[PDB]
Amino acid sequence: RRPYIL
Amino acid sequence: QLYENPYIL
Amino acid sequence: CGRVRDFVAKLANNTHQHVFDDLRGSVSLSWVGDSTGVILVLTTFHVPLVIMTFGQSKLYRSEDYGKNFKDITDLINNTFIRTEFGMAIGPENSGKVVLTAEVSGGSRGGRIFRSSDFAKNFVQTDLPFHPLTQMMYSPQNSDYLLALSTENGLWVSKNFGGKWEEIHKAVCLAKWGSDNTIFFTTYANGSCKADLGALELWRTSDLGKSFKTIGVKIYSFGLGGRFLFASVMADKDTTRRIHVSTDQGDTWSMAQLPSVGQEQFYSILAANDDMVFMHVDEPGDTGFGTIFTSDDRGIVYSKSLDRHLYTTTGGETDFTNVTSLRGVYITSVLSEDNSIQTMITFDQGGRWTHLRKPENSECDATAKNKNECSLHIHASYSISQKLNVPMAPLSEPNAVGIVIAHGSVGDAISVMVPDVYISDDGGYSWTKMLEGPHYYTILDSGGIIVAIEHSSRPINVIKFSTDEGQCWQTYTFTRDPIYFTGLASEPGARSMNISIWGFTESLTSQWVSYTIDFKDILERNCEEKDYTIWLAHSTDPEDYEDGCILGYKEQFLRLRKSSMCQNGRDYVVTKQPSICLCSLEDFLCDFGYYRPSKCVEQPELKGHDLEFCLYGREEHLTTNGYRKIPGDKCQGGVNPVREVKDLKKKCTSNFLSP
Ligand SMILES: *[C@@H]1O[C@H](CO)[C@@H](O[C@@H]2O[C@H](CO)[C@@H](O[C@@H]3O[C@H](CO)[C@@H](O)[C@H](O)[C@@H]3O)[C@H](O)[C@H]2NC(C)=O)[C@H](O)[C@H]1NC(C)=O
Ligand SMILES: *[C@@H]1O[C@H](CO)[C@@H](O[C@@H]2O[C@H](CO)[C@@H](O[C@@H]3O[C@H](CO)[C@@H](O)[C@H](O)[C@@H]3O)[C@H](O)[C@H]2NC(C)=O)[C@H](O)[C@H]1NC(C)=O
Ligand SMILES: *[C@@H]1O[C@H](CO)[C@@H](O)[C@H](O)[C@H]1NC(C)=O
Repeated sequence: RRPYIL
Repeated sequence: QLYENPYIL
Repeated sequence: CGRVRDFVAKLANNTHQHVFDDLRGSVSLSWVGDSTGVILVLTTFHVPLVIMTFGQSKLYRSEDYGKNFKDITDLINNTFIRTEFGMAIGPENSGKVVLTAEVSGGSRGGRIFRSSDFAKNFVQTDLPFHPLTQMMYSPQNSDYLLALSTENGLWVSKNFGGKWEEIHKAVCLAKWGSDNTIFFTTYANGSCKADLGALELWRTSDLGKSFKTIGVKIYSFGLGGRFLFASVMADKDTTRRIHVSTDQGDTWSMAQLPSVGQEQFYSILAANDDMVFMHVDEPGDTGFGTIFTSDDRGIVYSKSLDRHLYTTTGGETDFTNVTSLRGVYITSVLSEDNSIQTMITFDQGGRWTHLRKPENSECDATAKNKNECSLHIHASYSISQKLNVPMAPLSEPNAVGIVIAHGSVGDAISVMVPDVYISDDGGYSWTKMLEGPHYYTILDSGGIIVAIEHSSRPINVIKFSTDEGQCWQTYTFTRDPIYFTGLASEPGARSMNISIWGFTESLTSQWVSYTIDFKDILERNCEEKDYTIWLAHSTDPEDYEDGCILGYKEQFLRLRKSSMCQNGRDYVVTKQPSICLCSLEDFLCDFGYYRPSKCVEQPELKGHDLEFCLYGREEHLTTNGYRKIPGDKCQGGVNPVREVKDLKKKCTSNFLSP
């Protein structure tokens, strides 16, 4: 749920 | 409440 | 009046309930493909963090037309899904499904879950951007997608969302055309807001490799049939006007339509391969306008209907294509006394009139004569005004002649609680189908009509009709009544399954659907004898030209009312055209011509007629006087067209020329 990518 | 799925110029 | 023996037993064992445990939020349904029976149900629920209850994003799948569902949320790794982007379903039976995820604040880009196999398997993909729009499939290639970023960049994927390339950095609007052609507008300074009417319309054919400017000083653009419309702004002025292209922007032409101001709008009401219905907003806060019909070039327009209801800034309009009969459209007009009347055209807007009232119906208090009046139809406008209207009019092209709508019988649209009316001949004659507001669905190309009573209290009964609305039988589909929300059924009106959605009476409510398979109600397949010959548009049976609409007749093979059988999924509407000989009434007046029955040359070119004459292509200025109605297929008879004139010198003869 609501991932973070960079 | 459910959601089963003219151009202005 | 109801010849279905023992229908209860034929339905009881075909009623399939599915309670949706752990559902508390909004619901979206999407059908994935034809003849697949695949339905996706999406929910998204946001909860304050100071509430012990957590959020929720569930995803259910069916493959039996909604009879049973499976919680496949595990396939999207239980991720929050953006409600606004919903479910992006691929074209036709590509089985393409794309869901957009909510990503945490600060991410490099967004991410999507893609499926190319009817939502059996999903894959993650981190995007190089954050989506602003729902991803759009190319009609010619479901593997081709485009989207706008939150930075107003245009991104294109050739591999179904796998890899993305940005092909323009300042885009306002982008659309797919034929053969994977992308049309998009762009801005130079500031934003789409600031460059209102100062946009540039671009086109790419090779998916971003190359471009071509095909219009400047652009307000907006649209696609309809073979027509590409763009509204262009004037110079040292804030008016704009329609220009149109049929070669994808390579060559343009100013339409013979009036220009409009800032607070005015154009609306492409409907467009096919032959022509377009164009609505022009009236100057002022009137809430009405004028309908124009175009020739097959989208260039010459004839006035079709005055005071057409269409609210400010292009809000609600009642304009309805009656899709179950060629040439029929209904809409609302605004009278002088600010009442609303419904009008119907049977010949693609060539002539409008009032709808004939049912033989047995008495007239409203809106009717000044108690014995004489007409039928008026509730549609998008009535619904917006919070009238008790649960559904707009319904018609399906495979159910020939059938039209269903909430209406009222009098001199104007009534605010009273509306009954439901049906026509079987495409709008010529009507009958009260059911008393009181209902939801309705057509199954099996007219073989069955289903109806649910609109109530403020829970219902547990469905109504069906195997004779196109004349006779009805009620079936109790559940022991415990539900608060009805909607009817779902496979697009195309060919299935024999219908789903009744709603929530239980409550201790919190739970979503529930009851799907009914009418396969044992229509236990017999239809045979040749079950069909009759029916001439469409018949008004005068003995007349040699009876049923001639836009040059020709069509005789159908319709299912008999009495014949209780299934048309089948593969059912083909059988019809035979008879080509009528041309009369003058198959021809519209060309530019610079009018008829006070023959088209005669205009003495006064004024208004936008004069504007066209002074700024148009000489090609359109050289008229025959007559031009054949678009879609008209009459052969032989009369032929009043040639090349006689060149109207350029006519209008310029008044001006002094350098
Ligand atoms: C009002 O609704 C009617 C019915 O939906 C529209 O007529 C339909 O128009 C479509 C597109 O032109 C026709 O489909 C076409 O069929 C040919 C095969 O003949 C196919 O090659 C094309 O690719 C396309 O799929 C459809 O047959 C036709 N229905 C009829 C004639 O009963 C009509 O266009 C709508 N009005 C406006 C102004 O759009
Ligand atoms: C109403 O819903 C039911 C599902 O509950 C639909 O049943 C489906 O019917 C199709 C058509 O017969 C079946 O497809 C067929 O599968 C066989 C393989 O055994 C194949 O050889 C055929 O060519 C055809 O593709 C499908 O399996 C079946 N699904 C289920 C779950 O039974 C029914 O079609 C719906 N009614 C209407 C009128 O659409
Ligand atoms: C879900 O998470 C697993 C493990 O982190 C990962 O392998 C998979 O690609 C993710 N997406 C899907 C659709 O399973």
